Amino acid sequence: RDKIRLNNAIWRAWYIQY
Amino acid sequence: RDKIRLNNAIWRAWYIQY
Amino acid sequence: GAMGSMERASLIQKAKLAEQAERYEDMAAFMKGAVEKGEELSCEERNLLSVAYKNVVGGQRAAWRVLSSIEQKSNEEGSEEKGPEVREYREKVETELQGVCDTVLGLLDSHLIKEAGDAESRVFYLKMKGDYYRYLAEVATGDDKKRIIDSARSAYQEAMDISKKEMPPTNPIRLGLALNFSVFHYEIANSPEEAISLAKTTFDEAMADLHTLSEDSYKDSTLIMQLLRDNLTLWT
Amino acid sequence: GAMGSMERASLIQKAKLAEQAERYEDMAAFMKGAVEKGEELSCEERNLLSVAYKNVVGGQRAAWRVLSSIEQKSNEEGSEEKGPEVREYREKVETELQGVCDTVLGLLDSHLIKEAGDAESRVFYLKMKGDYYRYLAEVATGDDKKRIIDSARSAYQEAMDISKKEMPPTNPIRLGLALNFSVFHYEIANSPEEAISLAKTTFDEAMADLHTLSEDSYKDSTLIMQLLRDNLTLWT
Ligand SMILES: O=C(COc1ccccc1P(=O)(O)O)NCC(F)(F)c1cccc(F)c1
Ligand SMILES: O=C(COc1ccccc1P(=O)(O)O)NCC(F)(F)c1cccc(F)c1
Ligand SMILES: [Mg+2]
Ligand SMILES: [Mg+2]
Ligand SMILES: [Mg+2]
Ligand SMILES: [Mg+2]
Ligand SMILES: [Mg+2]
Ligand SMILES: [Mg+2]
Repeated sequence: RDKIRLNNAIWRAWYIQY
Repeated sequence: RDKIRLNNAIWRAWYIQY
Repeated sequence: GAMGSMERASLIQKAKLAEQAERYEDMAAFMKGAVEKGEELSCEERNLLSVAYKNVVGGQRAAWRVLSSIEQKSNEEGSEEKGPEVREYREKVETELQGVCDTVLGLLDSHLIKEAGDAESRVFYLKMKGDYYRYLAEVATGDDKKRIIDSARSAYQEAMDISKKEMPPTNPIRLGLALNFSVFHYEIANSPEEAISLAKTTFDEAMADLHTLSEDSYKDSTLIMQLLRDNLTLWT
Repeated sequence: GAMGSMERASLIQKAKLAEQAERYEDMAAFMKGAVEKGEELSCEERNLLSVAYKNVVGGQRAAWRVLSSIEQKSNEEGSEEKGPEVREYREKVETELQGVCDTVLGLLDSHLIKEAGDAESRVFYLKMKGDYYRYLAEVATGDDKKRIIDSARSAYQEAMDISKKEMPPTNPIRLGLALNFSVFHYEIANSPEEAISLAKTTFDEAMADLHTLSEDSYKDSTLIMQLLRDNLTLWT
């Protein structure tokens, strides 16, 4: 669940950053 | 390194078990 | 195709085996085979379909992102550009991604959306339509991009309309759709306010009618609710 | 093949990009393309070759193991056997694994082993030959199995002979070869004593001549030494 959440956070942040 | 080691252990143990 | 001679029940079974072995390409191919038998998918089968292709395209997207990032540390000119190799490989990955997206959208149009019955089923496929158009939009350009964005939005919006009419506010398909539609607003449609608005509305309506999620799927519901709050944390 | 028109330097470059994006199938294909240009591989290129195919076949092996295990919780008869589906899919994975192994062994025979120069290079390719035969042996049966086992052993043994003559006892290729040859003894040749014997001999000789590993590869050396001690822990 927390793995799912962390992956989601990384994917969404990628867009913000780049 | 420790990831590499743990994966190796799991793979080798698989054979012993099954 | 190659799956034409195999029994529908065997295809489903082998898709489940492919999931266990994390062979998402095979999983997808088995489910494409099942869909082509021309019968409705159950709740369980629809999820197997979604899992397979989400994971196939998710892999292609992650590779695309790695190549894109590499490419854009060494595109900023003046320094070394190694020649066309990074662009070339990125374009290769893109074409492959486009191919898989085109496949899913074809199955959906021919013929999952056609022959759906459940309000749940119509929403589930219209949400998928939105998603695979969204993935195309991430790498598309020009007139093609604008066509795709309006196609995604048209699918998402119809899914939402039905869902608000037909599904409890904690339904996981309803929630997953709003989550992804809000992501579309933020990442594709350049509407971050409308993204935040939707995500917050969706979360608050879920909380206000918490008493509605079901013994079968509440675990799915609560996770998407948490995903909505995480995106909000990121976007504000 | 499909890589025939692309420059050798571009193939190497794209293999490195594929490694970064974890696209090991593409990585392998780029390196096969490079090998087919007919020029020697450097140390760095040989490692790219090995990394690609080890990861491709490692994936197939892990899938094979998942399917095999599933198959053998529900082969033990009397209960439900679902029909041929598990065996069928396992056989599919096997055929694919066999294909990739056959490819690597073909490149090695045509023509990496031929045109090697370095003692290091001859050992590196003879070790690879041993490995890809070993992977074939894990899933083979009958007369084919016995042919393969003698092919692996013949390759491993020649690699060891050269290595003992030409390489320091801490050399990582020397160490990696002994590691894998000891694994062959244990897992393929049904010789666990000879496995333990080799692994212990290799570790102790490495320690006795510790002063010999090099500024370039000592990190590789110490890791394989630790892997040798871990297998010993498991096997005794
Ligand atoms: O973790 C992510 C990151 O984005 C993706 C990554 C791979 C495939 C697809 C996507 P997306 O752009 O469609 O979100 N997303 C959340 C989730 F995994 F899709 C999701 C949704 C609903 C419930 C979940 F338990 C998980
Ligand atoms: O972790 C394992 C498990 O077995 C494998 C898994 C995938 C591919 C190949 C193998 P194998 O049967 O050839 O060992 N093995 C050790 C290693 F990864 F190969 C290795 C060797 C030398 C140095 C290393 F840093 C790592
Ligand atoms: Mg029929
Ligand atoms: Mg393109
Ligand atoms: Mg409303
Ligand atoms: Mg030339
Ligand atoms: Mg077979
Ligand atoms: Mg000796």
